[PDB]
Amino acid sequence: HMQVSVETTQGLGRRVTITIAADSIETAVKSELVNVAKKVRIDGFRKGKVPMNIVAQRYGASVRQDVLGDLMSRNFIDAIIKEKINPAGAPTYVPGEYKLGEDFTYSVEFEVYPEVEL
Amino acid sequence: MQVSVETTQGLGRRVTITIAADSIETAVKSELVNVAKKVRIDGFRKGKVPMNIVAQRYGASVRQDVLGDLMSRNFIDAIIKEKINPAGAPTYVPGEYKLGEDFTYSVEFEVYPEV
Amino acid sequence: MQVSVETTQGLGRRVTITIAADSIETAVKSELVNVAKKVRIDGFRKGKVPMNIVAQRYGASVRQDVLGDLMSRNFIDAIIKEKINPAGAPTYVPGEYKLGEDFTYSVEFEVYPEVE
Repeated sequence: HMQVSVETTQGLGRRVTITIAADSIETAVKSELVNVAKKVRIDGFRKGKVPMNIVAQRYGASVRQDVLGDLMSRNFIDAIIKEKINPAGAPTYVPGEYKLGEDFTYSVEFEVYPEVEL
Repeated sequence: MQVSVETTQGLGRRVTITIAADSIETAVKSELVNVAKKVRIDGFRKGKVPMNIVAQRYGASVRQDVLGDLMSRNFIDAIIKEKINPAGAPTYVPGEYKLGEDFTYSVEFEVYPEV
Repeated sequence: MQVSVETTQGLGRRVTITIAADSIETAVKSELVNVAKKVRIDGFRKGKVPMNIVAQRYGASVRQDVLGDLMSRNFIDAIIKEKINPAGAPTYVPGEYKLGEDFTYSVEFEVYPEVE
């Protein structure tokens, strides 16, 4: 399951629209934050033992951004493999609005390769 | 409790206090949990809002309120232990706050004359 | 808790909140009861100091403590209900406090700009 929509725009053009579930995002942000916690040190303790509420407060927004970008990319690649879509050149990511704690939808626009003619 | 009491200057007095970082985190966590029970997020109903979300959005605000609450509570706990009390409005002189670190501050005020 | 939210200028916002007089009195009385439990002074065993003495000595400090606490909790409750998110740390602007009366104060801060 993923929630993917394919569209034909014009000519060799296509558009893939994907919605990432809020819980998938939260799970990703969670593990990324624990990895980031391993890198932070604060006088009062030894590196890596910083309280999660502190790491989330300070790095949550940046990490949430990183994760969104990463998930958009990974889900797109999985989508074209499953849908057997062959992009030509570099695709363009068209992100939707992101609402904290909610599902996230975006589109990816690109041209595909025409059938190899010999 | 780590308290320091300077004394005298025409009844004037100064109490410097240092709050444990852990004490700070416990208050913050409790407040954030309260917040997670009140926040409503569209499409989400499975229990309280995740803490990473709450800490990110409400962390700075909740932590500032918790620092003010603790400065006050600890000053009171301090004077109760030092068997003394202010005569006028106390002046809070905060030190630098460093995320996740012990916090130190001072409180200046006067006491009623005795013999 | 009466709440009024308004724009000042640009991303600046002001939330004005009024705290009921008895919400304050109830909180003050409760904290005074807990302070009495901790106090051992003026010849009395711990927790047995007459309330008139506890009030005369720590009433003012308790009042200050409770007001600050109520201002914070009421602000947070307010931004949650109004669904407005401060970009940084909020600035409190208290009104004048009249013992036994309602208390109105304002909180100023900026919101994040629209992503657009």
